Amino acid sequence: NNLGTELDYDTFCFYYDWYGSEAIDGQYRHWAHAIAPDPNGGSGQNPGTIPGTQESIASNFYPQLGRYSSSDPNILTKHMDMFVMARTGVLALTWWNEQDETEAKRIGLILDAADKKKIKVCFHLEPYPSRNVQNLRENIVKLITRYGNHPAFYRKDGKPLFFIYDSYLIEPSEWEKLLSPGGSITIRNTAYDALMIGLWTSSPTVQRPFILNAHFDGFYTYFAATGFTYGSTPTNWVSMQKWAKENGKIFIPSVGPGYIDTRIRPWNGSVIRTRTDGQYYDAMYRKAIEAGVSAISITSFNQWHEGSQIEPAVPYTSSEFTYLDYENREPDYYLTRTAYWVGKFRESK
Ligand SMILES: Cc1cc(=O)oc2cc(O[C@H]3O[C@H](CO)[C@@H](O)[C@H](O[C@H]4O[C@H](CO)[C@@H](O)[C@H](O)[C@@H]4O)[C@@H]3O)ccc12
Repeated sequence: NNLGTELDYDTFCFYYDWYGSEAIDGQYRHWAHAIAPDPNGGSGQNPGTIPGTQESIASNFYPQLGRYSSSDPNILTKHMDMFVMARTGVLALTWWNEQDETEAKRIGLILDAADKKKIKVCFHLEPYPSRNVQNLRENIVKLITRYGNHPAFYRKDGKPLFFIYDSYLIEPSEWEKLLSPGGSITIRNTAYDALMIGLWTSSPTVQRPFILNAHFDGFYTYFAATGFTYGSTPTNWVSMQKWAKENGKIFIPSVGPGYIDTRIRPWNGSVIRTRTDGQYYDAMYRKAIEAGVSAISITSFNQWHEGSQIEPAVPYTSSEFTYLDYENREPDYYLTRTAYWVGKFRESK
């Protein structure tokens, strides 16, 4: 079929599975959240907490689905239908290395739900305690062994793909051991080989030799807030793509619809990026496409604390907070606008 509605499997949408309810988790996990002290506010701060009540959740927006559980199979079905609406073929699942049965259950539920809609799943490997290339190898082996035969497990030209958040916190001399074909614990040419996509943060002077010396297959930028880093400044994307092409690397710029995290970081207003009825998202997505990249990542499906979510949000005013909402747009606007941009992306692939 050639309907212009099909999923795109070079479009990766960052997905968070850390939400709970008192009932599916024993607590409205993540809907309740600590408020961060101001790093420039001095000692003795008592910033308090957001209790995750109906009235007061840890977001500047309010989900259409309410204070949902990421383990609720009925929520997961709805989320996969939202991915289908957005045409986002790959769910890039945040992975925290919790090593508990509830994590294992949730990952299985997500894979199963995704497969029903032909969605694929890859892992976004977060920075967990004592993360290093040896335990990262062991965890890559574990993920590929546990999930690699699941029909929803993502592969690109036969290889799994991992996004590695905060990769720059591990020295290239360590990465080389894992990612050079000659590295002492290499995954190259093994059953556990994968496309490893590192987080490009700062200037090319630093990031170019890092990516080469660490033997990453590519890089992404994550941040939805334009100008937060060099990498998340879209005017740099043409140049970053040129360098990627010259060096055989895969650039997967990250685009998002806005940013606001001031419920949890009241002092962080400088990072706010207003949605302007979709114009911010449009501008950022257009820059990614114009850069001529082969793949795009979306920050985020549902990072509600960041205010970067494309998941449907609704107007809500409670006794505790007046939430932002999608304004003149309907709750599903960012899903349907994602589908629009996926179509434009596919037209120039
Ligand atoms: C200021 C700011 C701007 C922006 O564009 O994006 C972010 C993102 C932040 O962190 C989110 O994304 C990370 C990558 O997936 C993830 O590691 C973060 O979660 C972890 O850190 C937070 C504290 O920042 C912690 O509460 C959570 O339990 C994790 O340990 C988060 O999802 C932060 C700031 C931004």
